[PDB]
Amino acid sequence: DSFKEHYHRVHLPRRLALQRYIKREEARLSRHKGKAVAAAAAAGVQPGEVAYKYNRWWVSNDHEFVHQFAFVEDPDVTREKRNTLPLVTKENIWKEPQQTFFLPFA
Amino acid sequence: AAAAAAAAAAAAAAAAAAAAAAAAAAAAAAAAAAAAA
Amino acid sequence: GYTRERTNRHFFVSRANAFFSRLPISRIQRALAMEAIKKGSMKPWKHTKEQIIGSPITCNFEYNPRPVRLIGTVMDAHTEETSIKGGLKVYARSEEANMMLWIPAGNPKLKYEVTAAKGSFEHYLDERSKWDEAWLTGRAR
Amino acid sequence: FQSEPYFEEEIEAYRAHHRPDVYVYKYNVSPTHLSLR
Amino acid sequence: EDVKEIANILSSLKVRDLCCVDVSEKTSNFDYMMFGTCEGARHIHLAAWAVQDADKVHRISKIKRQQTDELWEVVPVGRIVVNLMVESFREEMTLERKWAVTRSMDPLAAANAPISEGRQVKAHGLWTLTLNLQD
Amino acid sequence: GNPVNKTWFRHNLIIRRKGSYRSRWGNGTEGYGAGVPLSDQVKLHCVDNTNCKHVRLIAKATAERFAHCRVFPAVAHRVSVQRFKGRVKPGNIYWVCLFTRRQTNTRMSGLQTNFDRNTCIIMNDQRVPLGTRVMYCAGRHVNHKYHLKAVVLANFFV
Amino acid sequence: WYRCYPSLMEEKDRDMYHCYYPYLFDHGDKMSLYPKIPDNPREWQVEQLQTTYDAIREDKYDAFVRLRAKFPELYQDTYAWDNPPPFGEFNMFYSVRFGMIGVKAFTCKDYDDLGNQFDCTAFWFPDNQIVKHSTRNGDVGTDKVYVGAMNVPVEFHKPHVAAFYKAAGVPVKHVSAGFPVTPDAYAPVGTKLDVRHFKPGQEVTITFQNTDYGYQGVMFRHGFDGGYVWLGDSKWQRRPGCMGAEGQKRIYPGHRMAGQTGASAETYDGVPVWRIDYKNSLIYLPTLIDADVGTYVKFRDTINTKGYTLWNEHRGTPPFPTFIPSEEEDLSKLATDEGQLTSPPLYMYFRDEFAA
Amino acid sequence: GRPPPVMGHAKRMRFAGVDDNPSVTHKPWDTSEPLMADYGWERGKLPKFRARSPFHRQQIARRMVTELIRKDYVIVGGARAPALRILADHVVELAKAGDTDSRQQLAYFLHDPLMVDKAFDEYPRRFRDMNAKYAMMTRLKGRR
Amino acid sequence: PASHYTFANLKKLGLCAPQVALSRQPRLRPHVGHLNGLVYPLPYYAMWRGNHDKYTYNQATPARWGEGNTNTMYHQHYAHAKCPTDYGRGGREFQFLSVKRGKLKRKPLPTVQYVDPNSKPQWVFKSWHNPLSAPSMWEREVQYPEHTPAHTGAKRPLAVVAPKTSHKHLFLMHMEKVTVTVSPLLFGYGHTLQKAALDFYRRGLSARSPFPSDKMFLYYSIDHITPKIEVTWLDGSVYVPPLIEGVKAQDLIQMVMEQAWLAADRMSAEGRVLNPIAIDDYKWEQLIAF
Amino acid sequence: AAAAAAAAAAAAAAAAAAAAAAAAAAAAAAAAAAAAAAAAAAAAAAAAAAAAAAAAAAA
RNA sequence: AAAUUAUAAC
RNA sequence: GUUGGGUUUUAAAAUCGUUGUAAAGCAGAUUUGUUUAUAUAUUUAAUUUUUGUAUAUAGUUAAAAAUUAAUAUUAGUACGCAAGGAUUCAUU
Repeated sequence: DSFKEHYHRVHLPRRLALQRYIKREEARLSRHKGKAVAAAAAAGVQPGEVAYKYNRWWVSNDHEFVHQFAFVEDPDVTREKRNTLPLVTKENIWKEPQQTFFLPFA
Repeated sequence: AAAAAAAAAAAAAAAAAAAAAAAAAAAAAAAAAAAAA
Repeated sequence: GYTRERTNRHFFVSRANAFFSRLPISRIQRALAMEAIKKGSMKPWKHTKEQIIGSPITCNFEYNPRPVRLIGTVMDAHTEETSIKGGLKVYARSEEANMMLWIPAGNPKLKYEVTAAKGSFEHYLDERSKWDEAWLTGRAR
Repeated sequence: FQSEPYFEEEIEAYRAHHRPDVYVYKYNVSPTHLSLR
Repeated sequence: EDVKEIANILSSLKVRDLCCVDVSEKTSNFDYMMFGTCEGARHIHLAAWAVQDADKVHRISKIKRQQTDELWEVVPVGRIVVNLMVESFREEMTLERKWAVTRSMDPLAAANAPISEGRQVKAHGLWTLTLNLQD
Repeated sequence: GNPVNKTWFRHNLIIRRKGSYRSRWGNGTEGYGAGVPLSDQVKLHCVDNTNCKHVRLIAKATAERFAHCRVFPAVAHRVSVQRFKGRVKPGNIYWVCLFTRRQTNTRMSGLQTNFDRNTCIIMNDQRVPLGTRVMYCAGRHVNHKYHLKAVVLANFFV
Repeated sequence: WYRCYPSLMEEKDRDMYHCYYPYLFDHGDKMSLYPKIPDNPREWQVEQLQTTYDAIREDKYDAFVRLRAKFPELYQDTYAWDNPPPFGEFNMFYSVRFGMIGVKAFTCKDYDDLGNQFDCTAFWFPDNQIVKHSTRNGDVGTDKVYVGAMNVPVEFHKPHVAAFYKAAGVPVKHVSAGFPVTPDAYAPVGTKLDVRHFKPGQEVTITFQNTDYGYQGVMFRHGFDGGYVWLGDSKWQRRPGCMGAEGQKRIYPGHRMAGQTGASAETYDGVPVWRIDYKNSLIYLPTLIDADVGTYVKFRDTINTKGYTLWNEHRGTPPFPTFIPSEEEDLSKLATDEGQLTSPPLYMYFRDEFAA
Repeated sequence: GRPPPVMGHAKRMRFAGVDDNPSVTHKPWDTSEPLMADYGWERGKLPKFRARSPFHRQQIARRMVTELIRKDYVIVGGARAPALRILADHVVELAKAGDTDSRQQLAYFLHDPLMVDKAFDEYPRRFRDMNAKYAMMTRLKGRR
Repeated sequence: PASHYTFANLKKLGLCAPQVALSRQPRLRPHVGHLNGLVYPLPYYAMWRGNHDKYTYNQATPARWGEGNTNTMYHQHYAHAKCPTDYGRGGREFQFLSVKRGKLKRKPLPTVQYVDPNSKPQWVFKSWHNPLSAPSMWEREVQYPEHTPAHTGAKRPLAVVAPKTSHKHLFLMHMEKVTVTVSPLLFGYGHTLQKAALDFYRRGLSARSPFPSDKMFLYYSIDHITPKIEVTWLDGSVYVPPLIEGVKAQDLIQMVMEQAWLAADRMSAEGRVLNPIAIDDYKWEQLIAF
Repeated sequence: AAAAAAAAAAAAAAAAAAAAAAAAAAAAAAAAAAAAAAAAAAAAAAAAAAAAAAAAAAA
């Protein structure tokens, strides 16, 4: 039982019941915000939201562009995905082969 | 041959491996000037 | 051990050889060779081992500097019908150089033609001897 | 750049130099800024 | 048509003894090999570099040129291959009579009367060779 | 201490490929990367008109094939005529522009090929041939700008 | 791996004076350009300008927003700053679709327009279906999608596995493996997957149980001429002098003696698709695999390759969730010689000769 | 790649898969013919029982067959049964042929020129309306 | 280059594209074994952490000034240039890709301050064709009547950005008179205070424009007052530089020449003509000092 | 490998120069050596003081 | 042209 | 001062202790955390801007010279083929 291997046959079940406690400690706080003043600070957007990040286009110390990719997932879309039917594929999307030989910017 | 400069190990990760060979009256009992990882 | 080379997961160790008949394999390779003769790169053939042996070949063979026009005798006919296997193993005796070779018989740029008039089997026997001599007597011995 | 860059804060063209030392109670007030003095 | 344009180019830069041979349909791989007798190594490089440009605007395909080593410099137009040899080095090799003598490379060339005739070969050397058989 | 390696220099000039059921040469006749790049004194035949024996020319380098890229090998070759005329010497080291080989070398179009005898032509330090005329049929792999612009590109290729 | 690093940029250098666009501070109710002014004025530290109104932050920003409302086209590439892309809709840098389970059917040889000769392997994708989705406790990106294959009688599987397919209602499949999808790539359980899911040029990864060889020696497993050092840190003598050195006293882990030789899970991760037969549900790949015929091979996509995403702007973009057919598209109407979708040339030049 | 990931020289396994490929080093005899004589483990072959040599393997197989033509049963052991039920049908695929060569194809195999007649006498009239698998192979609950 | 036709790109121009799929070269593709878990098709989003994705369940990380949990401690720069709710990972775990659950909330963009709506503003089309130092380059890029000081006659809103040029020259870009007052009676008090004023004269007489440099005057006040400088501009306003204890010539020239750029841009806003500085006898005779 | 493990030819920590002779731990596993000042095989590699820099001359 | 090789290849 | 050439370590090993290698025969499902024999980054040829710089000519990038790999939740003492590669091709 390596040290870094006994630290995880112990803490992994704890790290579970920890973060799942925080998520619970959010619904209580978001529901309390719901009964509290609606339009207020209340530590960001209280209703199960992740404040969109505006600052993700940078120009690093070497004077070249650096983008920060950040994606969120609304639990409704990923839940509509898993029960509704996708759309018919456009005849031009499968009849046009994914061309080899990635063209340069020529 | 002539066994010089013994080393008394205390534990590990708390002795720094330069203090093992310390407790010997020498230029040791100082800080290693250029350590290697 | 620390490596576990074999893996016995139900996904891997399974085999789909029981339901293959639900897929018409040989019915496809026809409809896949048929596409090749519908394209330019093949013409239907029904040889019979005795029939092809010794019969002359025209070739052509594209290639960049110029096409290789070479005339030679067929000697194998690996497939005996129009399947994608093809193969000929001609002898082709171009010049002072002898060059036995294989033709996959589906290639666009490796085109040819066989004729069956002088391809009498009793001519194949001689060509077979002509090569052995050129083969055996070129060993730098 | 050359290393970790720290830009000291700046002001408008006109409000930059010789700012008025006009306070409210222990606070430097100005139409643009506020700062405990 | 294109082979004659190369002659209306080289012959301007004072190339001498220029000879074209429609080597097509014969044993070689190119179809029209030409030959030029320029004097200087530089005089071989110009005619090399000069025909390249003509192979840049009309027949735009001018993939490459080489750097140096222009004692006998060769410039192909793909199948109209131009040789540009020094004044010498032609009283050594063909310049003709290997392609002006080579028969029309026809069929039915299956060990004719002993092929050791080589008027293009016996013109330059002897070259013993033994015809074979199943013997 | 730790005799890490002896000769160590064949491994810089040979194409050594382990035999491990995946890395393996094969007889040719399977696909590109045929096999057996002909690595020893192999006594190639000369073909171009000189006093090279045209029947014997002993090999120098430990690699010869196009799936090994004869297109940049600088393959040295020593001349060992059993007789020349009783013009080269029987003791000089010329490069060689390999033409063909009896070993059945499969091409990248399935076109297997093998000739009656493995042959080649002697050439010079500037990659110019030493002969005037060539008496054999060369292989497609002699089309590189490496051995073209001085090679007569003798006659009918394969 | 050199030339595989993205543009380095730390976190201590993503401040106001580096953002490409106006750096936006958060203030609870709404964003703003100025730092939050602490309410308790006793918190305000010395020489800390609680800016109520800065012109430069407000001028440069004012021209910026007006120019985007008035000249959209020129300021197009600055419309993802304030209008972020929605969820789903196949983000190219983020979405990972699922693959499907194929069966090695046979082999053959194909030729492009050029004289090249490929060694094709026909993979049969019989009856794939998304049988269930799963997530590790609803954690992020830990999504999976299991895809069955080859409907089978109930008298085939053991009970404890057939009972699983009798849960999600899907037809009892022969086998089902799982692919880690992004939550935008989901599809309801039971979506009958077509083979056209793949496009005839993409680089597709496969995984299979290669052919069993039994128990082979070293000359066959790792057969070599000589080696076995990895001496590494252990000391040794060069340049004599102060010399006491240590040697091996155990067969260090990872030796190379005899063993099983190949019933493992092989993985080709760059194979480009060649010919999608969407009538017979066949895919041809121009490679020979060292697997027995009849194996199951899980197909994926090479998400990136050589440095460029597979489904990028230039080359095609996939049928993202999956490939859903039409309403009148009855494959049984057309012969197998019509439901074919070949590929572009994989080689730029005839490979018997050299590059022109 | 173009060469198969395994070359010509590699032994697969017993109970392995087919693993089809192009190869040119097979077919020693008139394979698949009523006397193929091939013996191995990969399915297209007969199970090679323990004999002292390939020749001595035939001699076993011959005298195991010409005891199934006198007494139409036999009690064989081990891998002789599968490679006899297979060979028992070959004799009967060879009985219906009846051509002037079959009896000279079967006189070479059996150690007995009498049984060949009994073989060619009964089996046409007896196995006429049976397609294949003419011999039964019952595994006894005993053991030597 | 070309018509983008991938066929007519090779067959015509021979632009050989790098083999993408079937090459024998590396085909740079890390993460094949080192990255366990879902990998997003973003190429190298995990290559600075050591090509792994294992950890990062942890919120805290060793952070230098400005990085992750350094947002509570005070530091002048990042206290005015970083939203505290924005501090991310540490120094090498920089987030090239972050995926979070939960709905997305976009706090609206900040609107503008002290702009009475329904006041159509005129706009300035800035161009690089302009000399980048012309006064039309420092005027606001949107001119609001709410920002035009009318109490003094000004057509456009005053500039808000000033050039960073450390001025070591003087000139009458829009000045009209630069007097100084000193005291010879002053002997001990402010030895350096006088040492600056006189020095600024000797460094003012060497001003930079074709005017006669005798726009500068030097008065001998017997008032025994600390030396004081008075600069008055064309339109008339006077600027009295602050002569504090410990300020030398090189400091004053930066003082006035800054307040002389604002005075110029105030005058250029008041309709006064522009005397544009240009190459005349002083960009020369200072080019020889090279 | 980030965890590291790229140890040198032996030395761990080397102390200050103190003129021509500089110390060094030479941690490896043992020693043997000699010594210009008193030449006796001296197992004690835990500390070897080299001369100007020649690993040939020690303690 | 010979009986040989080595072969640590079916 | 007499004086100096030598430098190196073994010849049938049931492994018989550790070692590592593979393995315990079907798991619907690689991979929250262990552990990395994993191993090269370049000697070449031929191009593309022989143009930059100098009297001769770079420097970058690509094509060509070879095989890719994931551990542990289900009932067991035949052949994992009833074998002659079809999960019974007709019945006996």
